[PDB]
Amino acid sequence: SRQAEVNIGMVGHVDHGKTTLTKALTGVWTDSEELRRGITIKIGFADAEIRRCPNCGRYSTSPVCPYCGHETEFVRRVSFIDAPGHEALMTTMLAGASLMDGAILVIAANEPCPRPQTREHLMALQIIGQKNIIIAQNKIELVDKEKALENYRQIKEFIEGTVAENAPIIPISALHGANIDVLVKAIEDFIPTPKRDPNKPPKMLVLRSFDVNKPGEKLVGGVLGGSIVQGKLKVGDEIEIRPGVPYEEHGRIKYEPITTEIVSLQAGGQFVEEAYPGGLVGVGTKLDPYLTKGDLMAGNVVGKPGKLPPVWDSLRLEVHLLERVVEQELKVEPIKRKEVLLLNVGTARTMGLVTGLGKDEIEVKLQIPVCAEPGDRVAISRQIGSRWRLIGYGIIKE
Ligand SMILES: Nc1nc2c(ncn2[C@@H]2O[C@H](COP(=O)(O)OP(=O)(O)O)[C@@H](O)[C@H]2O)c(=O)[nH]1
Ligand SMILES: [Mg+2]
Ligand SMILES: [Zn+2]
Repeated sequence: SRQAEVNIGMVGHVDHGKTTLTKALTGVWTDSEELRRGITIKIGFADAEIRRCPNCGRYSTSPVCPYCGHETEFVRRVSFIDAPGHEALMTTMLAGASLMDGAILVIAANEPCPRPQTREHLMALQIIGQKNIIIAQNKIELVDKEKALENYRQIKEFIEGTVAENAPIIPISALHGANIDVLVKAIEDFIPTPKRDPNKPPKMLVLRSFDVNKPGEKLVGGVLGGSIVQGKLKVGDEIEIRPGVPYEEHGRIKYEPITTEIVSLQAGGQFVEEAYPGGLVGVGTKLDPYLTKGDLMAGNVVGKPGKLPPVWDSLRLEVHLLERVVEQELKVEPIKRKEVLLLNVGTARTMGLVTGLGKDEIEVKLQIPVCAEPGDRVAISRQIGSRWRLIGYGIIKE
């Protein structure tokens, strides 16, 4: 209903203005929000209600027109995905393209076009085939007219031949809220709500799981927080969760898919009877809180019984390594047998042991099983020194 209809990724080089623009659009100038941010994926969702003024016709994200003061009309709710660092957003796009319906590429007008990070974010969009792009030429008030036009030409040159070739370039000042109405209008024109088939099997990627019952009769079942990427969820629905609950058998860890029932659904800031793709959805269940407490189910996948992707203990991956540009160490060394990698697929995260090599392929034994479909994309990271670094992605093969 009134919940977010699309997730918009905020991309661009660090310091160019992604967070400032997100706050300008969501109207957040205070405050924490650090409770709906992912754990397996360093992601945060922030909703905004796009509205249009009947009087002057300009778009904004406020019930009160910033331009004439008139009350605006509701158009659509959207959600912006803004992440802390470069590495984070990159991993997020490669592992969960199903989480983004479009993207706003922020490029600071007072910076040398182009910079490595910007190049890598566009490379990520290219890989996942995300073409609903809008470019925000930020900090426009910091440059003169000549430099502004020149920067525009460089961006244009830069996007030619890419998934962003058809993107509009909108000059703005995210900090001062300049020309924001033109950008909001562009979100409606270039990031339309996709025509989704509401009857495809439902599938939600669990981002978080909690026990809402307070410190110290509403001993409420466990709650799952996540993204619906296909179909829809409805109160009363019977759902299965995979891989499920860990248990020990003969000294080793196994996982038992678990079935429960949806008792409540929160989306757009309120309880609803049905939830769909777009923004975060809080799923209240009948599960024993002890099972969801402390994000024990983060990374799991939710769907209707008998209609979930398979669970894998090991993966055969068609590997595509990145031609890395963002401290030297650009050259990505080939993956060797016995190497331990970090894999991200959907909202799931697990280390993996390379057990075999093939033509543009690797076999990997997973530390923690994952629920995914053949063909799904997996972000691959290698430990460089003391930190994990993204080096490419793999496609699950049977
Ligand atoms: N002058 C000016 N500074 C801006 C503008 N937009 C963002 N900034 C500033 O530039 C810095 C980087 O912005 P931030 O939003 O944190 O962007 P991020 O690092 O891409 O996510 C902050 O100090 C902002 O206040 C703008 O339009 N004009
Ligand atoms: Mg930021
Ligand atoms: Zn108005």
